[PDB]
Amino acid sequence: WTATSGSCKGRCFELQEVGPPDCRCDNLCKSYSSCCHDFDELCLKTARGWECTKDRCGEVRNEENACHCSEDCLSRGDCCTNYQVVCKGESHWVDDDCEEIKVPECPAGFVRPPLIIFSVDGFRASYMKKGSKVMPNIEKLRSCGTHAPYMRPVYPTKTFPNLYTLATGLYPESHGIVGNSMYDPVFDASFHLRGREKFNHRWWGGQPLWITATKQGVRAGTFFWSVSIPHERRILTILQWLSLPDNERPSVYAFYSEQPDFSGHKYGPFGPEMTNPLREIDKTVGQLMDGLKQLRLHRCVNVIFVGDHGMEDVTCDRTEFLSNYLTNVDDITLVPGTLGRIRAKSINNSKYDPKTIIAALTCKKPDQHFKPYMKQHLPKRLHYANNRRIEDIHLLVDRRWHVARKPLDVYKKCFFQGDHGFDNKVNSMQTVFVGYGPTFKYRTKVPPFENIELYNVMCDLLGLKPAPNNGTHGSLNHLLRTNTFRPTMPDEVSRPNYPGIMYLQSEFDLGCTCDDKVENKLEELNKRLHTKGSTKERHLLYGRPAVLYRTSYDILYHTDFESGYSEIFLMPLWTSYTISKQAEVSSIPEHLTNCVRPDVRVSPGFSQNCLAYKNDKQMSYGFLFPPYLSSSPEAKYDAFLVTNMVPMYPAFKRVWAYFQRVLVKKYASERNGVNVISGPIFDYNYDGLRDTEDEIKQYVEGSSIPVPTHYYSIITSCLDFTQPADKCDGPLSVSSFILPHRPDNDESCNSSEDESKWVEELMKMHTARVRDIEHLTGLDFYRKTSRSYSEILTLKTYLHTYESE
Ligand SMILES: *[C@@H]1O[C@H](CO)[C@@H](O[C@@H]2O[C@H](CO)[C@@H](O[C@@H]3O[C@H](CO[C@H]4O[C@H](CO)[C@@H](O)[C@H](O[C@H]5O[C@H](CO)[C@@H](O)[C@H](O)[C@@H]5O[C@H]5O[C@H](CO)[C@@H](O)[C@H](O)[C@@H]5O)[C@@H]4O)[C@@H](O)[C@H](O[C@H]4O[C@H](CO)[C@@H](O)[C@H](O)[C@@H]4O[C@H]4O[C@H](CO)[C@@H](O)[C@H](O)[C@@H]4O)[C@@H]3O)[C@H](O)[C@H]2NC(C)=O)[C@H](O)[C@H]1NC(C)=O
Ligand SMILES: COc1ncccc1-c1cc(Cl)c(C)cc1OCc1n[nH]c(=O)n1C
Ligand SMILES: [Ca+2]
Ligand SMILES: [Cl-]
Ligand code: NA
Ligand code: NA
Ligand SMILES: [Zn+2]
Repeated sequence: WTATSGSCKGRCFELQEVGPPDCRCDNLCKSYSSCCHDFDELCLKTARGWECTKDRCGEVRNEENACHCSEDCLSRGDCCTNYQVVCKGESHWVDDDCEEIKVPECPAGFVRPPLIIFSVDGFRASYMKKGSKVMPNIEKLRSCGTHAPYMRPVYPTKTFPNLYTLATGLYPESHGIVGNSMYDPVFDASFHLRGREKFNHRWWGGQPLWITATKQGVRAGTFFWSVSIPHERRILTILQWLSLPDNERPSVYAFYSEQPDFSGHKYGPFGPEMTNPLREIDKTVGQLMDGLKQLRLHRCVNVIFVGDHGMEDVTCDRTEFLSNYLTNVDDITLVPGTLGRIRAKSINNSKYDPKTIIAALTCKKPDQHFKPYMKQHLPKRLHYANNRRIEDIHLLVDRRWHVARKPLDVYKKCFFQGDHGFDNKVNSMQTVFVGYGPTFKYRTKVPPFENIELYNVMCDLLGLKPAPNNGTHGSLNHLLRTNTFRPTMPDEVSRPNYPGIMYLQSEFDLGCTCDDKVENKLEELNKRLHTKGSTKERHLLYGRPAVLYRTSYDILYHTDFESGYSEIFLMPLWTSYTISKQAEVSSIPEHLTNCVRPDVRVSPGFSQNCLAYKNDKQMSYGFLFPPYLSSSPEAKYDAFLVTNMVPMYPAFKRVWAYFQRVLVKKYASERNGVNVISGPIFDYNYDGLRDTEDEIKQYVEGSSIPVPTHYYSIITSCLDFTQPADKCDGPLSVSSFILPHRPDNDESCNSSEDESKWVEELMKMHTARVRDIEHLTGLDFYRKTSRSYSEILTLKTYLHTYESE
């Protein structure tokens, strides 16, 4: 109950929310049924519209009007935004030349440039070029300021997950808003876009920007606008707050538009009907910039123009139905549309079986337009698993499609022509970023980046210390003219051992054999130097990775490769090798087919053993440095060391062998040499972070050899591919992957074919950032380069997407 008969006189859009059952005059009151009786009359004035006209200039103040053209309006801070244009012969901001903003030019009393976040729903990245003729204000921001060709959203590419990621710097699995709809079984409560539970604070984790600012003594305006407040009134309210006294005035503000998303759903991303919502958004931008210019703030405020996600063509006839696959459709609940999430209709049914649901959905029709996953098997780049609100069973839906439970669900709800929510690497889901102001660079283009990075930068723009988040702070320093954050490299926690020859062959009883006793001063001194690190400058181009946790490991040098060997996990944590453009692929010789050789630098007690693999009928093994790429018949023996072996399901070895035998050489030819770092990942609790030894759920049968959940590779070369990877003077180029270590290839519907028709497709799906691998391994790469650390941070956040242009 709200005693809604107090008054909003003098309180309109008050910044603090007052205590119930007293009535509220803040923006949110509309959303909560809680506004005072006179809110509309006082706070949502509309008389005479939003623009000054020649006849209103100098008019007698009339407090009924939406905005004012009276002589006193500037000092009252409540002029219509085109006041100076219509009445004082001023130009619109969009008609002025741009001029570099080298320093903030702010009114007396401003302690820091304010930040205004102008957020637009469904603003697909290509609108910037395609709609440029109808968006002159936006185009001036973009061309004069700092812009990316696009910004990558988070998955699922829906409004609530993305805006709350913008606010917090966190992945949806960590902030808790994992979809536009949700069930939380600890709460036993549901979350819906329309409705009231969504306002309960227990949905919303992390620490959003407005809370970060408030805790650190910086005041914040409204971020969440009640839907029925018109855009013009949102703009005027921001401008009025900017005229408050210094002690009362917020330093951070947000505007939000539900367009162009609302129209895109109805008409498709490029429907002829889309031109008008883009003109209208541009007009709102012009209103803000004219308002800033009147307040003399237009060379003082930093403005961020940002989208939450794009928009794809999607119609009702592109709907797959679970009822075409499942006979038990009534025992399940599906969250439908551009992704699928499945759980049991009833937790009292112990015959509900996730395993047979998945199998019933897997490669069942020849052009099937979605793919089922246990959430832990989703591409690690999605970071979409470590939350009780994400259902164990997930469906990744093809772009342009929907999934629904039953046909009745689609027609008892064709209306829509657009939708979004798909995989965040899809081109149509990409959105926009422009930064304009004294703290941003002038006429500068930056490479695409992920929206999880913006929270750090907004904190930098406001002099705030960010709460812990998933951005990599410093990776966006190149956007900024000043206020950069000067990150330092994390310190190494464990230093390596450098073991020499310490064991005789007969001390090993690992059940391994190798046909290797096949018998010189020229090349006995030569191979001693190789074991000592003579070729390490070739194979370890960017320094050794730092180990950032406490552990016991050895560095092992070889002619063709260097590794960091873990005495705890009995395998390398990383293996580094460089393949030049000229390098040759050879085969594994016959007499060496099943060869595994004890490593006399490493004790039997810290080694894997072959018997375990023999005994384990499901588990085979592979090698981190591929024998196929050995530099000489004699160097090839190093590749069969027991210290280069890792456990691999036979199904996975099909993938790995193809990568090693074909793809590495292909990349080396195309990129002019590559450096490769490969290794295992253990993420049994699917949190995106390295497992400790006591978290491992699977071992090679009868042994202490832990089984990786994934295998990674980081492939680095020169960005200027006229220089070979091992002799690169300038910026680097990288691509990486984190391949799931699975006992079948059910994920790949064409796997019964030759690896050349499916393997590279699978690796592309599992593309990764170097940063994703760092989290999963506790390693820190690129420690010794000639590049600035900010540049290296940007390189480590790069994702190679395999989308076209
Ligand atoms: C992306 O960035 C984020 C932020 O940096 C990273 O997430 C952090 O990960 C840390 C490690 O996993 C984690 O640290 C833990 O904190 C626990 C205290 O947690 C509360 O307080 C924080 C801080 O204010 C708060 O943010 C948390 O909020 C979570 O919980 C509620 C749900 O109830 C949500 O509203 C909210 O959205 C958020 O949920 C998310 O995180 C939790 C994990 O905390 C997940 O379970 C959810 O699915 C969701 O994603 C909390 O309210 C603390 O309890 C932990 O301590 C244990 O582990 C330490 C190791 O130091 C051990 O020594 C201790 O003994 C302790 O173990 C004891 O408890 C165990 C579990 O009950 C028990 O098994 C043992 O036997 C012991 O008795 C731990 O330090 C931190 O909370 C999150 N922060 C956030 C915001 O998510 C994330 O890792 C990054 N991702 C990537 C890929 O890099
Ligand atoms: C789902 O976003 C939110 N949820 C809860 C708190 C705040 C935000 C939020 C956060 C940011 Cl960073 C921005 C830039 C806009 C936001 O909300 C805008 C909004 N107003 N009205 C409406 O419907 N939306 C989505
Ligand atoms: Ca883990
Ligand atoms: Cl959703
Ligand atoms: Na075996
Ligand atoms: Na298959
Ligand atoms: Zn939408």
